[PDB]
Amino acid sequence: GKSHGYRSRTRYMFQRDFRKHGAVHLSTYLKVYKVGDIVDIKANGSIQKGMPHKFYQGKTGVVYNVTKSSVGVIINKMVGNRYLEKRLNLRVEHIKHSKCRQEFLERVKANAAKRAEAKAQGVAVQLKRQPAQPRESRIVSTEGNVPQTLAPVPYETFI
Amino acid sequence: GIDHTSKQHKRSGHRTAPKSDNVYLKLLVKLYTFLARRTDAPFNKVVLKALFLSKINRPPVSVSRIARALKQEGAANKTVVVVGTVTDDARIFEFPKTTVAALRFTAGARAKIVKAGGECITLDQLAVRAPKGQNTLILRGPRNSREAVRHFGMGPHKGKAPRILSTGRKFERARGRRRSKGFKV
Amino acid sequence: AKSKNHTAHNQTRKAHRNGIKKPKTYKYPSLKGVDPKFRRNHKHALHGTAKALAAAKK
Amino acid sequence: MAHFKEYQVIGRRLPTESVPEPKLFRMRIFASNEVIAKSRYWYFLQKLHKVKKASGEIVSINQINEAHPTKVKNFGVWVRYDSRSGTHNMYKEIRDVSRVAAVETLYQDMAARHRARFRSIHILKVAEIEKTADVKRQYVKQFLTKDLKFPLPHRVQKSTKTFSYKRPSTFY
Amino acid sequence: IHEIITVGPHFKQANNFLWPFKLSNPSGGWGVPRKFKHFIQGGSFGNREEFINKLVKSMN
Amino acid sequence: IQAKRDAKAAGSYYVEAQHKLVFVVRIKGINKIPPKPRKVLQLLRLTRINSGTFVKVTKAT
RNA sequence: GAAAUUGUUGAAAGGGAAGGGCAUUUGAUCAGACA
RNA sequence: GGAAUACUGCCAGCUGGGACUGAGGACUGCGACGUAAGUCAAGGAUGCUGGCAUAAUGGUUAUAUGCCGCCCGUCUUGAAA
RNA sequence: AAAUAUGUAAGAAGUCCUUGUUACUUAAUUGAACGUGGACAUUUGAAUGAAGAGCUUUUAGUGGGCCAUUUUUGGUAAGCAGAACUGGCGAUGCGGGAUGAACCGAACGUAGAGUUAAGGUGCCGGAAUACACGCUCAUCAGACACCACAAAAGGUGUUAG
RNA sequence: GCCCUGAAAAUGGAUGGCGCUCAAGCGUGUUACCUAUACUCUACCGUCAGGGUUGAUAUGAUGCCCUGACGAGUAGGCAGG
RNA sequence: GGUUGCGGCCAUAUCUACCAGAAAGCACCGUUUCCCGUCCGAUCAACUGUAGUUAAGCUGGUAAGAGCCUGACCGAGUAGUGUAGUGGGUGACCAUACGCGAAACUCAGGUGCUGCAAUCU
Ligand SMILES: [Mg+2]
Ligand SMILES: [Mg+2]
Ligand SMILES: [Mg+2]
Ligand SMILES: [Mg+2]
Ligand SMILES: [Mg+2]
Ligand SMILES: [Mg+2]
Ligand SMILES: [Mg+2]
Ligand SMILES: [Mg+2]
Ligand SMILES: [Mg+2]
Ligand SMILES: [Mg+2]
Ligand SMILES: [Mg+2]
Ligand SMILES: [Mg+2]
Ligand SMILES: [Mg+2]
Ligand SMILES: [Mg+2]
Ligand SMILES: [Mg+2]
Ligand SMILES: [Mg+2]
Ligand SMILES: [Mg+2]
Ligand SMILES: [Mg+2]
Ligand SMILES: [Mg+2]
Ligand SMILES: [Mg+2]
Ligand SMILES: [Mg+2]
Ligand SMILES: [Mg+2]
Ligand SMILES: [Mg+2]
Ligand SMILES: [Mg+2]
Ligand SMILES: [Mg+2]
Ligand SMILES: [Mg+2]
Ligand SMILES: [Mg+2]
Ligand SMILES: [Mg+2]
Ligand SMILES: [Mg+2]
Ligand SMILES: [Mg+2]
Ligand SMILES: [Mg+2]
Ligand SMILES: [Mg+2]
Ligand SMILES: [Mg+2]
Ligand SMILES: [Mg+2]
Ligand SMILES: [Mg+2]
Ligand SMILES: [Mg+2]
Ligand SMILES: [Mg+2]
Ligand SMILES: [Mg+2]
Ligand SMILES: [Mg+2]
Ligand SMILES: [Mg+2]
Ligand SMILES: [Mg+2]
Ligand SMILES: [Mg+2]
Ligand SMILES: [Mg+2]
Ligand SMILES: [Mg+2]
Ligand SMILES: [Mg+2]
Ligand SMILES: [Mg+2]
Ligand SMILES: [Mg+2]
Ligand SMILES: [Mg+2]
Ligand SMILES: [Mg+2]
Ligand SMILES: [Mg+2]
Ligand SMILES: [Mg+2]
Ligand SMILES: [Mg+2]
Ligand SMILES: [Mg+2]
Ligand SMILES: [Mg+2]
Ligand SMILES: [Mg+2]
Ligand SMILES: [Mg+2]
Ligand SMILES: [Mg+2]
Ligand SMILES: [Mg+2]
Ligand SMILES: [Mg+2]
Ligand SMILES: [Mg+2]
Ligand SMILES: [Mg+2]
Ligand SMILES: [Mg+2]
Repeated sequence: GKSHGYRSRTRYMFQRDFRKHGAVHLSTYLKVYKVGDIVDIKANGSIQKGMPHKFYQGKTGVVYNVTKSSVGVIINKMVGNRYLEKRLNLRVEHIKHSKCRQEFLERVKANAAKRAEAKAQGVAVQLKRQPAQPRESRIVSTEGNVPQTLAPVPYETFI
Repeated sequence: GIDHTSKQHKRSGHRTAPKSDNVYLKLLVKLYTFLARRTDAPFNKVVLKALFLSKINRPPVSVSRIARALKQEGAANKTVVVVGTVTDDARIFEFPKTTVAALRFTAGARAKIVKAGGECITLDQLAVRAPKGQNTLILRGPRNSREAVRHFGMGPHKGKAPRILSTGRKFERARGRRRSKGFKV
Repeated sequence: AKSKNHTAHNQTRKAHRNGIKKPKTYKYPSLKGVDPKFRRNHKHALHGTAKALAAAKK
Repeated sequence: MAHFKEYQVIGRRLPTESVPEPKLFRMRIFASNEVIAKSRYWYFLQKLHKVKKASGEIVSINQINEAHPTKVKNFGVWVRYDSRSGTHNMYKEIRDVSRVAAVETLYQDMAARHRARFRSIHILKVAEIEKTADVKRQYVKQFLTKDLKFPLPHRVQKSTKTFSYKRPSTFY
Repeated sequence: IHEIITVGPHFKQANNFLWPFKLSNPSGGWGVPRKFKHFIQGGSFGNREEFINKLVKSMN
Repeated sequence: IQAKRDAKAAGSYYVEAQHKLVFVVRIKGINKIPPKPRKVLQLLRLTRINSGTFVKVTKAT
């Protein structure tokens, strides 16, 4: 009959990475989390306590609690036509901060500068990002670069 | 044909008249449809809808809920509008003066109100005394204090009061309500 | 008589009829499942900043 | 694919920071409109270098007109093509008055004799057989004999009324 | 029109302001035996570059 | 026009800028369409056949 | 004193069923409107 | 050397034949032409002429003709079965 | 180690400054959390769209399903049995595939003009017995997807290589 | 490549039928042409929606007027009759 | 720069073989009364820093070395794949259209970086 336990189907998911087994490097424990940090979730197969169920593997969420050896993460999991709120208790080995926001933060303080830098200058800002624009006209020179004519090849084999 | 992005022929789902059939209501509404078309004042638009409201959505405002709203900082001379009925509240002793403008004043209410030198005002009187609704305070009854809502939302771990007649122990208080009878909600 | 066993055919049509409603979000979430030592202190903490923010309109 | 045109098409890989001004390659594409011709161009470059449209740019696109459009010519044609059971290299000779006329009838031949649709054919080279007796194919050679003449026997005047009152005649 | 064709700074507002045009079918026809192949394959769909003007005009 | 000639004069090739504006026509009926294109045909306001709208060109369109 | 169903009389159509839809010829029949 | 033409495209260039439609019902708007008074093809047909004033046009009906049309109800994945 | 598919982010619930509260926490007015006061508006922080968004209560029918392309399990197979995504039939007529639940085209208020789709234009039957270049002659020729089947193997018939 | 052999079933019979052989057959190209309940323009019905209008001294305020979009349907809901 | 004590990243740090290392540090090394541990003062514990040495640990350098790391229009726009068609084919399968795009291969270049504290010709 079918089988459906808590780690079923997690063969490679909780595997270790090639030549990467053993002790977990100590930096994993000197990281510090506060509430409100966004973290990404990757189970560490060695550390069996405080493990995320396979579903939250690859998922990302907000820290909502901080305790001795773990953090509480909330994840919106969609079930049926709708999300519910699942909160996870995860040990600090199955969690890493998320760079998903770094660009944003980077961009803000980036923005806030040219914002002032050009205010104290002479207005004229423009600081929304814009999608890639189709490129402009341009002239290509032939000097040192006459076009090398090519043609399709015939059929061969070599075997 | 058209990839319809949205359901076709939807009604707005907001009332348009009172579902009432009382002339006098019908008349008041005549007033304020006029008043709300031709006077760019928000208060009239608000009042007009409130007349279409049905009994449930018109929960009673009490005279004691009124006195509190005048205890509002800087709001002691404004005139309370209530698009519903006003009821008496024996629990307050020193009810103030002012002017209440409502659909209906229960006997005790209007009594208490005038007993302190107040004034009770049909909304059409309120209309003429203050077209643009100048200096009004609209109060609203507690919609969700109806007994019926106690039972809305029922399900496990929801804390919500069974639809149940005869109550006491022996009435849904065993298995599924306590860790020592199967389980708890 | 056997009969079909299981399918999810048509199931997402249905889920989409009336949404997949985005999670909905609030400023001030619950403290549900937050450490008790924290909540306990935090309480008395707030009580204070309350009390002394009353002495501001004295 | 239609009535054909010829096209100098010239593209290059997109300029980069370490490689501004890349190498520039030409093909002479035989197609019906420019749009198809650029498409074919990319088709063959991706089958020769490491570019694709996304990573490259078209630099120019110019139709080449016949040199002497009113002179009969003997063409040698070279073609890679796909049959049902494997692919094949080929040489035919077409005798017409332009490269465009020729390439037209080529494709019509491939269609007819080897059931080869336009997708299934690469023109390899098309060029003008200059000195005769470099003409290698009977069905063309035949037309080079001197003081050539022939009848057009059993002729058929196409009628224009449904009935006729004579009884026709194929003299010519 | 100037705002459209030159893709102006206010092109979002400009463009959206126009209700999606409603053309008839082309007056010649599609010029193809079968519409739902790519242009390049002798069908009608995909980018056909400047050749869109001949069509839209037939349908206008 | 004179750019194109002036570069031809120099032996150089003149490549004009990528087009920035396109005009789209829904050329297909309403039914048997897969979901993701179906949405995009909406978001581009082409929700019925032979109707056309203008599209500003960037990657994200 | 309805219907099914039947006799008569009148009209009509009918090359292995009948009945139906759009349309008009033909026949029969009828309104309204002119002023 | 200097032309022409094809081809593709543009014109707020001119112009002919034909078909369907004529909603609206004082005025009001945007314009156009006029030096002007005016005028207009500019927020939906008017002018002129003739025919019957009737079964002419029209309804209804029967039949003929062209094309089309399987028995309804039901249960069912599926019924003319 | 892909392609497709899939979690999060793209601001006012934002970013900084000053320095209160506590019983938690620190060697520590250390920190954690929650605040008070202040500084910066819509190029306020990508695109496209939006006949608006949000929320509540109650109740029907249903809970035998089947088909298609693609992914796919069992089986020699099946118009067989069983899954995955989407589109459909069921519940739906209309044009095409003569015919036909499921293919193609296209989804229906009553109508005039126009244009088309898919599919066609010898005659049945509206529409070129059109143009063009080759191929094919069958004493069981062949003739349009789904589709109403044919294979190995052969031919000094003929065509081009 | 086309063609021919390989190629055997039971009522008489099917490229849909007649018939077609420089095709009315196969492969391919170019035009034109035919016609869906679809598309475009218009009238009319209805549904939803957004405006306007209680001013008497005439006739519906659930009304009157302007405007825009939309219209498939079993089981099933509701509504107006 | 060296070295030590504590480290971060965890082979560009490993592996094999040779050679070289001033000074300081580490090291090996002396001892068995004492705390301590063993079948064995080898390991472990204690004592000296005294009697000895760079032999080894350690550090560096060499090698058409093994491994490992980086790169490239090397292979390869290949394999695979998302979309399309009343495309081809008896089928198996296959081309084409708009996109996305590997792994092996081959060639070249490298062979620890660095944080806190003390020390040292
Ligand atoms: Mg199992
Ligand atoms: Mg290990
Ligand atoms: Mg355990
Ligand atoms: Mg009670
Ligand atoms: Mg109570
Ligand atoms: Mg079964
Ligand atoms: Mg079942
Ligand atoms: Mg030439
Ligand atoms: Mg025309
Ligand atoms: Mg025509
Ligand atoms: Mg014409
Ligand atoms: Mg066709
Ligand atoms: Mg037109
Ligand atoms: Mg748009
Ligand atoms: Mg009697
Ligand atoms: Mg009739
Ligand atoms: Mg009129
Ligand atoms: Mg009229
Ligand atoms: Mg009469
Ligand atoms: Mg008469
Ligand atoms: Mg009769
Ligand atoms: Mg009859
Ligand atoms: Mg019939
Ligand atoms: Mg039954
Ligand atoms: Mg059955
Ligand atoms: Mg039946
Ligand atoms: Mg996504
Ligand atoms: Mg998503
Ligand atoms: Mg946005
Ligand atoms: Mg918009
Ligand atoms: Mg809106
Ligand atoms: Mg329900
Ligand atoms: Mg139910
Ligand atoms: Mg049920
Ligand atoms: Mg399908
Ligand atoms: Mg059923
Ligand atoms: Mg259908
Ligand atoms: Mg039919
Ligand atoms: Mg058939
Ligand atoms: Mg299709
Ligand atoms: Mg016939
Ligand atoms: Mg005909
Ligand atoms: Mg086929
Ligand atoms: Mg054979
Ligand atoms: Mg042969
Ligand atoms: Mg046959
Ligand atoms: Mg035929
Ligand atoms: Mg043919
Ligand atoms: Mg013709
Ligand atoms: Mg119609
Ligand atoms: Mg309906
Ligand atoms: Mg509907
Ligand atoms: Mg020394
Ligand atoms: Mg001892
Ligand atoms: Mg010793
Ligand atoms: Mg020791
Ligand atoms: Mg040594
Ligand atoms: Mg050491
Ligand atoms: Mg090596
Ligand atoms: Mg693919
Ligand atoms: Mg196929
Ligand atoms: Mg292949």
